Amino acid sequence: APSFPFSRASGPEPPAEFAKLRATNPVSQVKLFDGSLAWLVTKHKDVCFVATSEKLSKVRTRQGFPELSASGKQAAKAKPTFVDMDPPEHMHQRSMVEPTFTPEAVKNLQPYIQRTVDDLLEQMKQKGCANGPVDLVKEFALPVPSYIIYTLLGVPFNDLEYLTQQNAIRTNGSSTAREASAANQELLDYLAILVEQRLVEPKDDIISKLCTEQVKPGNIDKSDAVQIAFLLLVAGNATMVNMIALGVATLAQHPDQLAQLKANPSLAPQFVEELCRYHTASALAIKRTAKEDVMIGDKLVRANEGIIASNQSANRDEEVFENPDEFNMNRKWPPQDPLGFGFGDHRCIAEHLAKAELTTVFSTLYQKFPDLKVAVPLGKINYTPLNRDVGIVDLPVIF
Ligand code: HEM
Repeated sequence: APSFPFSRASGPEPPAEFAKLRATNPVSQVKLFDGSLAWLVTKHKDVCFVATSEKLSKVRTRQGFPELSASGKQAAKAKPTFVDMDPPEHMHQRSMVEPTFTPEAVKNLQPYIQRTVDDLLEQMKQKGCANGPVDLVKEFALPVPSYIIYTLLGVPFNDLEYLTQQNAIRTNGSSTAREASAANQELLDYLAILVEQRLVEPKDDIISKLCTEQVKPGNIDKSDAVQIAFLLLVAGNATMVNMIALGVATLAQHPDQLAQLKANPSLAPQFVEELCRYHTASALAIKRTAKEDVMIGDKLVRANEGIIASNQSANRDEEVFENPDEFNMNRKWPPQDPLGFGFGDHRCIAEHLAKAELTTVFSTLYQKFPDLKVAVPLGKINYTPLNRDVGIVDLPVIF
């Protein structure tokens, strides 16, 4: 059994194994870092089954849960938030924070999202690139989602830049473990203080809603509110940063489609849909353990065996998406959902917010900067390490 996670085939490409497995052995065994074996599911239909089957569990203290690193094994010891819960606990806690992320709420947020993107683009304009390229990640891709989610949680404007840097340190590939865990403690300590404050004078933010509607009535306590706030911050932020940078790089690689977007900004939604299919930047979140024996394809998965469902592989499934390895914002979409945000009950709570941010970015960026160019040869783009989720570490641009 091959070791898993697989390495990406190159900078922007998925692991090459997935295409072979889809064709010859779609439900197969892989070897995890601790020697244990898990089942790997690669076809769109089977990923959807894994994501919805009531016979499978996300509870991480169940025998066989497929942890992919040693830190995940110890993170499994902590008290769980709703990301690691089964029904009915899952929606009991998820419903406490879902109101901010509904399509209606995200529609109401659109002026603020547009203003945030406009402000940061104008700052980058004023900085200029008269002395060399600027890093689009540091200058724009990182603060756009960070400022938004921090503002939704309740962080005051003056604290945004420091906390944005701390969160980036958490996941930066060149941070030592000491730097990353210090940054992590920094975020937890700040959130605990913000919870104490909003308990005393609530404002109009997510943390205040939790304090008023759940902590004070006693449905959760203040340490749960901290954990839920932290999850909403760290679950999707680095992914958003990567999707923004990957979109710019992808457009630089497909000049004809960038030209269409420049001439019709209203194609931004369709570009975003294809971006989230093609670049599946969170590919290791759909993990389960079997509560009972379960059959998937021609394989029997025994109770207490672990399953990993690759939504990355499913988004390249030739049986669902015609020419899946071509980037084509003008593709015709089949009835089946792309799985960039997962599927079923656990499907990304922030799907609508994430798409609205991405759509705002790509309907605006090239109207503001019509001559935006990646400043290094496209073959020299600094992608994340091949053993990680696809992403871009830095992206020098001129404009
Ligand atoms: C392009 C950006 C993003 C992508 C591609 C993405 C992708 C995903 C995926 C694949 C999952 C697993 C869903 C499943 O188990 O079926 C997920 C879950 C989740 N994501 Fe996102 N995400 C993004 C942005 C965000 C943001 C901005 C936030 C928070 C504000 C967020 C918070 C969460 C949470 C809390 C979950 C757990 C949902 C649950 O188990 O109920 N994500 N996301």
